[PDB]
Amino acid sequence: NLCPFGEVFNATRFASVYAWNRKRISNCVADYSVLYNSASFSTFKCYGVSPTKLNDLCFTNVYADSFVIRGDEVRQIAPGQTGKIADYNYKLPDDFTGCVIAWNSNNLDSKVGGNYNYLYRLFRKSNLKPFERDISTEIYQAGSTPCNGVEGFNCYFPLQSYGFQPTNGVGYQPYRVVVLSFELLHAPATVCGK
Amino acid sequence: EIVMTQSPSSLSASVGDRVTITCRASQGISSYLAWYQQKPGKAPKLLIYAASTLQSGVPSRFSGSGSGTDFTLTISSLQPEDFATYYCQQLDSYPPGYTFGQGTKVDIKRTVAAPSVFIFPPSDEQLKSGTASVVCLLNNFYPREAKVQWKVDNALQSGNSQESVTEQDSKDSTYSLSSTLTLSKADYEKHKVYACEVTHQGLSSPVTKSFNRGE
Amino acid sequence: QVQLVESGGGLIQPGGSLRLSCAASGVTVSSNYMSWVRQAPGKGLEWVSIIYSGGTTYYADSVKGRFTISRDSSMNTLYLQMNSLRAEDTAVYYCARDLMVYGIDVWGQGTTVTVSSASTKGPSVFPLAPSSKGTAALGCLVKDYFPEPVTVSWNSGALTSGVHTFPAVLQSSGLYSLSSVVTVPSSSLGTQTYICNVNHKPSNTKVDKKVEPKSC
Ligand SMILES: *[C@@H]1O[C@H](CO[C@@H]2O[C@@H](C)[C@@H](O)[C@@H](O)[C@@H]2O)[C@@H](O[C@@H]2O[C@H](CO)[C@@H](O)[C@H](O)[C@H]2NC(C)=O)[C@H](O)[C@H]1NC(C)=O
Ligand SMILES: [Cl-]
Ligand SMILES: [Cl-]
Ligand SMILES: [Cl-]
Ligand SMILES: [Cl-]
Ligand SMILES: [Cl-]
Repeated sequence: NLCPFGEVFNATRFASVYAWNRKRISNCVADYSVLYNSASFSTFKCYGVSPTKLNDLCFTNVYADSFVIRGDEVRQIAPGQTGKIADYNYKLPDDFTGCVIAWNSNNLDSKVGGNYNYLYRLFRKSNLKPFERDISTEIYQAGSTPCNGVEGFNCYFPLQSYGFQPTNGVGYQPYRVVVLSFELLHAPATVCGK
Repeated sequence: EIVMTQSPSSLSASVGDRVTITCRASQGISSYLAWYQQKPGKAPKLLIYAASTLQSGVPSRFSGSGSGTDFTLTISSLQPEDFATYYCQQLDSYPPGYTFGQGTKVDIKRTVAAPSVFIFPPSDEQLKSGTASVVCLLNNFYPREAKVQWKVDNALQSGNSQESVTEQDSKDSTYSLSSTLTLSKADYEKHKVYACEVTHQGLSSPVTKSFNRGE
Repeated sequence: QVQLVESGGGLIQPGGSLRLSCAASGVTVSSNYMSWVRQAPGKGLEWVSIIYSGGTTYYADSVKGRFTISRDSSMNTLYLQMNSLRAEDTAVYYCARDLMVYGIDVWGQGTTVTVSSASTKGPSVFPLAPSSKGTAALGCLVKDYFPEPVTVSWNSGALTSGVHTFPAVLQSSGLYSLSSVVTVPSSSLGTQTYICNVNHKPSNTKVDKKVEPKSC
């Protein structure tokens, strides 16, 4: 039967990038024509696979990761990128085999008072390994004396909110991102194209 | 690119006044804004972050407000230690860098005072060296805004002068300004009438001081 | 004690190299966004570079390939390595702790960098004579010196009232100029000598200039 790409690209709520969502897709036929023939995406970059020439390929697993970030941050969802998102929120590997898909969702994810539901990690001691997901809320120790779960000076809650307002410039407007990873193991393949 | 437009460039305020400084983003930055204070020779001091939150240790008379495009800093009751320069900062911008407003100098208010204008010819000692410096002095005036125009044989001169202003005087709150017109001795000897024309709020009409080369 | 202390600034010819230090206490440099921000004379704050706690670095376009930010965790110190220096690199250089949306909250006191081909030179001191035409103005033109600063006094400190020593300007030649003026009663111009005392330690120059009414 058919792969539930609808449940991902068409989800009513998206995850905050620090707590990005992962959908494991298996045992289905994937119609990628639905995706690449869409006029509705503003970013659609594939690394190591040709999009049109995906339908005659089988993989053992496909992963669909989705979240929301700033327009200015979409460029960080790529191999070998740096920045608050790539370093501390969502990291692709240098040898990435997949596709990054993004579209402007200012009409959805911003409120007039500002939508504070979407969060990103702002403070972290070291960079994420690829496909790592840090959901910790430990108070961040920016100085010499420790924090003990108490916020304050040099003692910072690690997450921050975007607060998307519809009057934002594109760089501050929310974009929904879907990262498709194409995994091929020494196990029976379960995802092929039309 | 997002541009920050801050206004006014300068305002004058007595102690106890309510001061208001404005910053306009060319496109929506939501609440990604901060305000700073800076005094001559010192580093910036953070006052407000996230458009409207008061930094720890900053007196409660400082307050920030606004979200989206229009932002204001507000000093509800100006204190003597608040005469400084203030400016806004767009937070977390792209491409990397810190976009700051142009700045607002807040000086001490006093009654208007017209400058005393004096013109000084180049000395004979300097002329022997090859260069003629002509100096125009604007002494003890208020407010700071003042226009000095050099005229050489009634030709308005621009491009060959530099100006220097003192800081507001700690006793009478005035400014003094100098303007230096530099010429080669040869050029200087090609002309007779040297004048600086000063316009200022304290002067009903422009004041001119002049000399004739060699008199 | 939460502070950032800079050092390493100085005078250097174009094309030279210079290494700035920023010693922190309270703040841990390797746990923070640390920036270098500079301010040229009379101009605004210009961001130079930033290093993330995770190691990521960025640079202003104007310094790419010439500056390198770094840090020594054991020394709790931030560094800026500046090669191929140019005149327009001249500025006060601050190190700062960036909290992004929480603003830049800790700044150092700044260290001064001056990049110039100018040769150290003591100033010429020319008179600004009182005009023949109740109170008269006179002064001294302190022209063509390098580097800053000069100090000026009048009558060895006995004349301080009404003295205005202006901030120096940088000329197209790369040397500084400056004037010092004073207003005095017209009635004193024949009975009171006015000498300006000019001191410029970099060149070991002390000059006293008598300023007189000019004799037609
Ligand atoms: C995501 O949804 C859009 C919209 O689908 C419509 O609303 C749904 C709730 C459902 O009721 C659909 O039947 C509706 O058509 C899909 O875009 C449409 O796709 C169909 C074919 O799949 C096409 O005939 C329509 O013209 C498309 N309409 C628009 C406005 O584009 C889209 O395909 C879905 N994406 C995925 C991956 O499932
Ligand atoms: Cl200050
Ligand atoms: Cl930056
Ligand atoms: Cl060197
Ligand atoms: Cl990097
Ligand atoms: Cl004085």
